[PDB]
Amino acid sequence: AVGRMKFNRSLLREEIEGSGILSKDDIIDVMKKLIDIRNGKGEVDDIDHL
Amino acid sequence: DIVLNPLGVPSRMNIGQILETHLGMAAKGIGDKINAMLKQQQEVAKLREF
Amino acid sequence: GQNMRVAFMPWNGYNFEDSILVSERVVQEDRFTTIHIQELACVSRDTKL
Amino acid sequence: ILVPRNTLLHEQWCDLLEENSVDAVKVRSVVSCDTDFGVCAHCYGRDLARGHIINKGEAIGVIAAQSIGEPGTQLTMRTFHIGGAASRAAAESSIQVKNKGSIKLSNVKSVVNSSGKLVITSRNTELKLIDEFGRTKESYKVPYGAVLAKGDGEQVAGGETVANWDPHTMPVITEVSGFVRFTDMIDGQTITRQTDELTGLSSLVVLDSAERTAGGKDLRPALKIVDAQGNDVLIPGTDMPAQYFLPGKAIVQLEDGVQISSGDTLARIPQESGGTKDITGGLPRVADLFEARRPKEPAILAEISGIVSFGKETKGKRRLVITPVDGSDPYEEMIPKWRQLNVFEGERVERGDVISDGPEAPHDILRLRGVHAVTRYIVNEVQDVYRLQGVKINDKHIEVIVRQMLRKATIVNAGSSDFLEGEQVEYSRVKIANRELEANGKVGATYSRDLLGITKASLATESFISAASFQETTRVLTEAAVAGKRDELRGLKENVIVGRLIPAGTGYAYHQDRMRRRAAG
Amino acid sequence: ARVTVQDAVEKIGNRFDLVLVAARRARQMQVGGKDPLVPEENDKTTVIALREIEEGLINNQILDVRERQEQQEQEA
Amino acid sequence: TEEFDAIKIALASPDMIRSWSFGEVKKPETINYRTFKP
Amino acid sequence: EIKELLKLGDLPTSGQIRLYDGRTGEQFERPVTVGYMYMLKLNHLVDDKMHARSTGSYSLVTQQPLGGKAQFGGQRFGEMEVWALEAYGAAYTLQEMLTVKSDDVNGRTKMYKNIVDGNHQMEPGMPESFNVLLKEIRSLGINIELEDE
Amino acid sequence: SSLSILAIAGVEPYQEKPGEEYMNEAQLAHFRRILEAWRNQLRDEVDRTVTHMQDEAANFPDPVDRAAQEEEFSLELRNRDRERKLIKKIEKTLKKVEDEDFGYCESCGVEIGIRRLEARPTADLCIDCKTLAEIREKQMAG
Amino acid sequence: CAAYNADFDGDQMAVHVPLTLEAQLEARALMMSTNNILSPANGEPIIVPSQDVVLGLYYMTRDCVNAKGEGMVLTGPKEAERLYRSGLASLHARVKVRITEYEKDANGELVAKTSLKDTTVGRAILWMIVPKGLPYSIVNQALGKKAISKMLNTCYRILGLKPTVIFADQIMYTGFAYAARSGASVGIDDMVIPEKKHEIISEAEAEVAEIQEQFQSGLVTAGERYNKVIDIWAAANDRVSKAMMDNLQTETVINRDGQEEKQVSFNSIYMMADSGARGSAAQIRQLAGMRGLMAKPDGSIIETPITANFREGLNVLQYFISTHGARKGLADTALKTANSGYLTRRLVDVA
Ligand SMILES: Nc1nc2c(ncn2[C@@H]2O[C@H](COP(=O)(O)OP(=O)(O)O)[C@@H](OP(=O)(O)OP(=O)(O)O)[C@H]2O)c(=O)[nH]1
Ligand SMILES: Nc1nc2c(ncn2[C@@H]2O[C@H](COP(=O)(O)OP(=O)(O)O)[C@@H](OP(=O)(O)OP(=O)(O)O)[C@H]2O)c(=O)[nH]1
Ligand SMILES: [Mg+2]
Ligand SMILES: [Zn+2]
Ligand SMILES: [Zn+2]
Repeated sequence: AVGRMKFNRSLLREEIEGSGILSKDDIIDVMKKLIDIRNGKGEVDDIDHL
Repeated sequence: DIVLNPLGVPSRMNIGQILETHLGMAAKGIGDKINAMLKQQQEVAKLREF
Repeated sequence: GQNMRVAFMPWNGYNFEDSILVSERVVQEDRFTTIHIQELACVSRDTKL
Repeated sequence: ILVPRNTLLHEQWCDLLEENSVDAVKVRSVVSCDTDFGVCAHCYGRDLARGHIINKGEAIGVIAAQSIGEPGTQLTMRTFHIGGAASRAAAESSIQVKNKGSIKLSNVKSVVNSSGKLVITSRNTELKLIDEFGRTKESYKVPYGAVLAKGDGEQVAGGETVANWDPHTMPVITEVSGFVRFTDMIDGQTITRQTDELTGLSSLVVLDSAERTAGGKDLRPALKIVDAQGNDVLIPGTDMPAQYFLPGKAIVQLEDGVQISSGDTLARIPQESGGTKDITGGLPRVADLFEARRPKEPAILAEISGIVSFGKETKGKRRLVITPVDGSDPYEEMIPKWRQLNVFEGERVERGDVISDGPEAPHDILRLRGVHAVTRYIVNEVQDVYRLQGVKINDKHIEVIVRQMLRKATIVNAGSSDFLEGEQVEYSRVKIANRELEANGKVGATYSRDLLGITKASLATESFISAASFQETTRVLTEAAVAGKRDELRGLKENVIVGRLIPAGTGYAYHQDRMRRRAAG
Repeated sequence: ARVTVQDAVEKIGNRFDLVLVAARRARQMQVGGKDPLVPEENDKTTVIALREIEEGLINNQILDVRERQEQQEQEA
Repeated sequence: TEEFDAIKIALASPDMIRSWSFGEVKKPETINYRTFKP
Repeated sequence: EIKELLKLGDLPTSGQIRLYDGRTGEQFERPVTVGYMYMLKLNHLVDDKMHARSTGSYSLVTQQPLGGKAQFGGQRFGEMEVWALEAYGAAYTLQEMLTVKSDDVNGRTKMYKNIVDGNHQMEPGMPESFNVLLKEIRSLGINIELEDE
Repeated sequence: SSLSILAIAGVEPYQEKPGEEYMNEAQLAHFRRILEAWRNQLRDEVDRTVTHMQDEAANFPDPVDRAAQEEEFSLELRNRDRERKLIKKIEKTLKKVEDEDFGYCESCGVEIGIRRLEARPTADLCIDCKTLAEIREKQMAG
Repeated sequence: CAAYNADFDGDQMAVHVPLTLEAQLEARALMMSTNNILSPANGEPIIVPSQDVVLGLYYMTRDCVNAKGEGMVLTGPKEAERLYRSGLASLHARVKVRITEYEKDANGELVAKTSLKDTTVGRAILWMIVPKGLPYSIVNQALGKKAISKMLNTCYRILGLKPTVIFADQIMYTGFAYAARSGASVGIDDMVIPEKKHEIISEAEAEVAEIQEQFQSGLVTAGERYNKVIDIWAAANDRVSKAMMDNLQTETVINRDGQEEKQVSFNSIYMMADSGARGSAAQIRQLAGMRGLMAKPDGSIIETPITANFREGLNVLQYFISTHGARKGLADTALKTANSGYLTRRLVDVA
């Protein structure tokens, strides 16, 4: 539930609780956001955060 | 009781121990003053007031 | 721990470095005497002899 | 004579040497010491916990390593690039004499101009200052093309400007007189007409192959210095007719038809050369300096002497051909475009002069300039780092290390070896002494020194038990097992491993005795 | 001379075979083949041998010459 | 105790390997578990 | 606030008082800071740290002396210490330290007897670790023999 | 106020005259003086730093005060590095002034204000292009 | 201790016993402490006084405008010492003393020159120790860390080892003695906040206000603002530091018989600084001045400084930033030492 919460928060979705397994829409949105950040419409995250 | 080397203060930038020494000397001064007023057994009133 | 009367000054280089000089008065009163409870075990096994 | 041949210089000798004004002293160094399998007491000297000359037997190697290792914690763990270089030359144009002394020129050949100034056409010129009693107070480096005011010998008062030149400008200087004749100096083919009005200004750009049209690829535009009669007048004292190959952007002020006096600037060529020596320091720079890592884009030097010239144009590396006047011509070296060149085509360079600006790789220094030059360079370069933090070390230790780095040579001649094998300099030197003392040459054999970074040098150890002690054990054990190599131990760490007497110090006598007992009756 | 061995190094300049000479002498003293040549100050034989070396009474030449002398005497 | 020097390294030939060895170790057993004799 | 409270105690507001040297009786120049500070006795007690060993138990495979406190211990000269000794011309101390003191069995016993008898000689032998090394490399197909000339 | 960049030199803010042309001899000389003073000051500060660094450095026996004495040096060297990076920019600006090509934006030919040049004498671009480039940079970086 | 890099805070040492007779000799001859006083790196002495000694000597030799026994003429150093120990004169007070120095002028002969020098009581008492061969000039001066080391060095160069060892021991004993008699300590009021701190701070803040105003005008993007502010803050920091040190050093305005004068103060912390026993100007700054600008993790320098000092009290943010800097340094030290060891080992392997 935490993993899903963080995953949906990173992709700006209102929905908090998901199904554990990766729906393929997830992967597609992931690649969309990756190419977005590669274009420059986003900030890179640091793994230092608390 | 203890004789401490002064050359440890300025290069070790921990100056808090010096203020600690001062405030502690003042606290024991109060304690002495109360011990003195009790050894003479002045009166409840005077000890209470002080 | 405990609170002692300290004086900041060099006393014939016995506190040369971070070392500390202490007066017999503290040991006399036994105010830094610790109790340590150590355990010892003697085990008697059975050898083939 | 105030100091007889090799004497140990103790404090009092130094005091006597100071009261006089001796400037330079040849001192025997450990690097050049001649004895094989160790060093000689004298070349090393005294300096130790005791006062005296080194006693035979002391392990100087580990002493030096210890002394160079103990410090290195005052130094910061990064590579701070303060790069300030506080004490500059106050400006870039004029020189400023600090103390009143005689002016003395080193390594130059000047050309008196029409006003009568010694315009210097030498790249390696220095201008020192002699003091009252014969010593070098001030020393300055004057670049190529700087007009002077006072020449050589005359006394300069305190704070007099003795030299002047435009920084961002490398002048082309004519040595003889007569009319300027244009060669291949066609309008459109080799130059681009950007012309001013009456006073005769131009912005002519000598275009390289790319910007020159399809016909002007090989056309070398030149400025011939001819006389009234026609024949090419020769530079004073030399037979070369001065054919100044005008490089790119040679702004020819004096057009064709103006009698140039001997020493007038031919054409302004702009060069925005960096004028600051960024200081570098801290620990890792030291490790890298001691590991002899090929630096970044290295500066280049000349290999043999002789008049330089260009070669096949613009293939991605412009050619430089050094042709020796006497020896064979054929040394062409390709060079990348981004390198800036210091010498004109029609110039006579010497071997190991600077050709490009930047950092020199110690390997080149050793190969061209030789041993003492590389050792001095290393010593000074590290010592600068160590003094930057204020840790004092005597040079002798760094010197022993440098000697350990040069342990190896490579044979180019023949006669007893494999003609190409990297071989220790000691075996080569003993075999050369043998051959040359015997009747037969064989051939030979000529060698060249090579410089190794302390790690590789360590890896090139002879005895295999040490190398197995600190190297990848499997590799050394395998190679030595196949080679059938035989270890006499000869070293310190070997004997430690076997638990017998190290050959250093108190035990040297023991081993010395054994050496005499071996190979005896 | 258990402070500075400077005078022994002034006698023997190697500063290493010094310790070997002193060891030979002090072992010649320990196994009681000989007796001390200097009045002892309740010292052990190490500093005794150093004291003998520093005054020029004993060195390598005196050890070898006197040793072969005593040897040839003991031959009879 | 010998006075030696020069330590030599070479591939061991099979006859040398037989030379050093005193016997062939045929079975993997170690000890009797009852009496711990080998 | 400290100044105020010190005044309430009737003590010098600067917090320094003149002290007399208890040995001679002379006063100290420049009064010195005195006062109470809270100190702690840490668990690092000299009673535990002190340790010495003459002779004791040795290890099974590599005949070195055991390291530690339960077993007497026996510090350890490392390469850095070796280098230090090599820096001097100190060959005999290094030699004993390397063989007679740890790994040479016969040497160590003979030296025990010599010391007890009041003689000081030595007999270095071969360090046991080196013998183990020979046997371990020989276990491979690598012939390592001590040659003679 | 004696704390800006005009303070380093003994110069007070210029004042373009009514019919004063843009780049005249006097303005160029002014800016050269300013830059030269700034530089010489920075280099003298580097000399101070180095003398300090050379005097202080010592071997401390406590690991929690060697870090104390090597955590102020890191900051000091940081500032010195930054100013060294600015010495190359000042050098380049001094080259543009000597070349008489100073005061105009490198992207668009518009001339950069005199008051901005008295503000940050090393300015290479106009405020508009500067802002756009800074945004593009910060966006392509993160 | 300097040779061992040892400090008495629970550091431990090992003790080995050389067994054979030859080992005993090698230890006593080559390895003995007294034989190795010169550093193998450079020729200079290693055993120089460290911290407490230097403080004692600095106090003992330092001169003062006015005290007890100004202008007394003493027949010799022993009488000087008799005067000090009886309390008829301060341990430092300007005085005319007769002293007999010896000179190695001839071929190793000592020639006594005996005349009247103008020195301190303390300097004579110290001159008692000095062995014969040294010129008086050596001790006549302030006698700090540098000067004391040079003193020892010259003693070595002229006489030789034996006397230098004895002179070093004597120096230690005397330094400890007179350091104890001085009674120097460190009180809260000994670290004086310069009167003009807040003035310079207000000026720097006014300048930041002006730079903000010139930002709102649109002459500078944010980057120029950041850089410019950081530079003005650095300059303000250095100026305040220098002003505090000026206040601190020469503030003892002591008076002679009539009019007054000013001199190198006897502020305990200042003497502890200047003698070279502990501390440098930077640390004194951080106690009594503003502890400058600080850096965040990434190497970027935070724009706003602390402005507080340890005599005063810091606040949450300021302490947090100081944590950044401190812990960064603390984590770097370990790695640095562990890699310097490796460098030294691969440098010993080659040679
Ligand atoms: N560091 C130091 N050493 C001092 C001092 N005063 C005396 N010594 C030295 O200590 C040694 C004194 O030892 P002894 O007097 O013989 O008495 P002992 O039986 O305890 O050894 C002497 O050196 P020695 O071993 O006897 O040398 P040598 O004269 O025999 O050659 C002496 O020079 C001092 O103040 N400081
Ligand atoms: N003391 C000082 N240094 C200056 C100043 N201006 C620029 N620098 C330093 O020189 C570097 C060069 O900056 P630029 O790349 O030219 O960027 P810019 O046009 O905004 O100045 C700066 O990079 P930087 O990225 O800002 O450095 P940093 O942030 O990585 O530490 C900075 O470190 C200045 O006015 N004063
Ligand atoms: Mg410690
Ligand atoms: Zn030699
Ligand atoms: Zn623009």
